Amino acid sequence: AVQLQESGGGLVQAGGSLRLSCTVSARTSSSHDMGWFRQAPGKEREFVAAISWSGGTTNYVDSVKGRFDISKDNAKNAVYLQMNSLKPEDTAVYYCAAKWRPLRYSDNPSNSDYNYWGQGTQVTVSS
Repeated sequence: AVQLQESGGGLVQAGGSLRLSCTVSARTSSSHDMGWFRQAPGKEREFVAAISWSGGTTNYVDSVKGRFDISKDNAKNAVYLQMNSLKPEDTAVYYCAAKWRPLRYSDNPSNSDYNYWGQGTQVTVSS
């Protein structure tokens, strides 16, 4: 199993920024995709962004392209979501997640059917 724990979060004025971090169990192998998902109360969970833990290829949900940036630091077992240009629509509980992936040619990370989940962190965007 891979364990994950979010840090960062809180309240930010619209237009502002916030970074989320996700700490990853230290002996996690390279054969994974890391991702961020979010869920607002009343709504279904939705994919936000993902990064291949081995190759660094990224993918984003359309509504955050150009605003959020996902990155990783394998040496520190960390994943990050830099949230810029925050909009009221972005208010949600954000979850770190990981998915085991076999070796392959295409490095493009998955956006669904993740295996391992953090406990979530609330991000609230005001005005």
